[PDB]
Amino acid sequence: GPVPSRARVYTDVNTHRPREYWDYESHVVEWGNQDDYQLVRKLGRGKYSEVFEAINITNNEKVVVKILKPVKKKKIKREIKILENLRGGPNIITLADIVKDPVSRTPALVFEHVNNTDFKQLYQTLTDYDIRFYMYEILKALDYCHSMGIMHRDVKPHNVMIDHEHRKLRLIDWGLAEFYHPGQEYNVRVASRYFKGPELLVDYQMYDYSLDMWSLGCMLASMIFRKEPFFHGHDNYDQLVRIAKVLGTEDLYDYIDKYNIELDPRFNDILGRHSRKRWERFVHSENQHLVSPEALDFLDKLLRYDHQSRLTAREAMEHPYFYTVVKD
Ligand SMILES: Cc1cc(O)c2c(c1)C(=O)c1cc(O)cc(O)c1C2=O
Ligand SMILES: [Cl-]
Ligand SMILES: [Cl-]
Repeated sequence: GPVPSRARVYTDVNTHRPREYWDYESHVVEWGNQDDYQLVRKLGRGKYSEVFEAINITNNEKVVVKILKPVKKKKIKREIKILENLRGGPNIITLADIVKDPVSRTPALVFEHVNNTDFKQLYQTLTDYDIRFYMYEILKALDYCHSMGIMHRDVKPHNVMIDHEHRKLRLIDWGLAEFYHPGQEYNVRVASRYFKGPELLVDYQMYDYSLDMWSLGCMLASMIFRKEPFFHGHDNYDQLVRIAKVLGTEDLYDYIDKYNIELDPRFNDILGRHSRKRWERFVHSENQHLVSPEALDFLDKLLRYDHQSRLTAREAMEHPYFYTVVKD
């Protein structure tokens, strides 16, 4: 059957850590005092949680409270451990506390306040300079978590929280994140549709950090071309067709052939034959100010079928695209 695959970076990071670092199931949670926090306003509800603006009365400071809808104790211990492991890293949201909600009878995670503005609200009106700035900020977070043996697996605009006033950015919702263990098969039902990598859409389970680099490419493509979403499928099948209509079918077959993967036969009446399009195709009078040779070279190196050929976060940080961005 399928050919095995392994990350080309940070391959062995968890194999060398102590069990406690990755054996999240065996994590003993440390509970604070729910009384410290007063909920103020419901901000959002997803499939797995409700998010509240709250205040910590024991210091008067604003926090964000995420009350975990019941899902699976593993997934709850998973997110908590990952957040503790990544706490303090560049541009990672900071878990401040964990308390029991008395009404829900479930864990509530308390995070340090971020402004109520996700990236999707602003990423379509940014200057060329700011797209690069904020991409580099996102890259800091991704390389950090990948270096720590963790893939986010749900990179998308809504999961990027941005304080555009203070030019600050946080990567949030680590509820789908997982520890990378070389040779391990993962669930392909992660990420939002538009941001799903081809590996997920062809049901290839032995994926890695590079999945996140595909989603980041989908965000970049959407910002520089002002097309939201860039790959707009009506379902998971058409999503791959949408990608094929840009990257071409010959490279898709080369990919699945490399990994000895067999597409769903559903694809035969739907996929057709498509050439690789040149990126200049998606440039027009309304986005040309956001497009440059460097942008297009960079995007090209992110948006590749073969998850092994994509730029890593760190390589992405080296790209000439970021040379105009002032570094701290
Ligand atoms: C509308 C909205 C506003 C937010 O501030 C957050 C979220 C949603 C959110 O989902 C979220 C998830 C999370 O894991 C950590 C957070 O700080 C958050 C958030 O902070
Ligand atoms: Cl999962
Ligand atoms: Cl990486």
